[PDB]
Amino acid sequence: EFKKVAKETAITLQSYLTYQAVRLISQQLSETNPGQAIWLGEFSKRHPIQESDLYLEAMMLENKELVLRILTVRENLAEGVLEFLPEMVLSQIKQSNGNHRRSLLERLTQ
Amino acid sequence: MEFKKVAKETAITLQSYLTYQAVRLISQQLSETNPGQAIWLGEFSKRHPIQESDLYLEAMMLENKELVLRILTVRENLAEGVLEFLPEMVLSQIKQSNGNHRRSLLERLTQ
Amino acid sequence: EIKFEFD
Repeated sequence: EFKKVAKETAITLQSYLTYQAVRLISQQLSETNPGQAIWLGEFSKRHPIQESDLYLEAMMLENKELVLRILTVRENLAEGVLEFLPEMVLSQIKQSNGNHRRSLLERLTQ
Repeated sequence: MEFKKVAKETAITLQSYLTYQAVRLISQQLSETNPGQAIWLGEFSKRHPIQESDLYLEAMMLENKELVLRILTVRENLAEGVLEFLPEMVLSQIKQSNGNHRRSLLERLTQ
Repeated sequence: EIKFEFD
């Protein structure tokens, strides 16, 4: 029914998980080797994580070991998290919708 | 482990994303139904970071309440039409992207 | 285009 919106959302979710992976790894590094954490910091300024394949490719020219670590962590994160989201986001949207509705209608009064 | 924090952050981002995705579909219609409304929406979207779902909507309230209500409905329709298909599609896509990336780099080492 | 970005 909304296949083109599913496509775009999954693509985002992919990159978002890649992002979240870079974020765990960035925390480990900041402890383990400061040097690389700084590097990874500014790498992320020069390459937008939101276009993740382009990001990983650009990283290959610089730190192939990490590119590989990212791929593993992102898939793990995917496993732990994906199946939970459709109960979560739905019930969240519903809640949110409720609160916005109440709040809007109460402004019409007050 | 404890993938729970990451899940909370992901679900939030998704909520905001689907909101964005609704605002998108609505703006598509307005551009064809009420072009001024459409452009208003764009100019609003520039003043407000849409990825702050709630801030975005609370701000919208104060300016165009009919539209806010419409988004809340359109987003939730999208939410239902899309959510179940997501874990398959992403995990499958990740595996594939993972594949190509590994091959690409593991072969790049021989170059 | 309205853009979505993750902070």
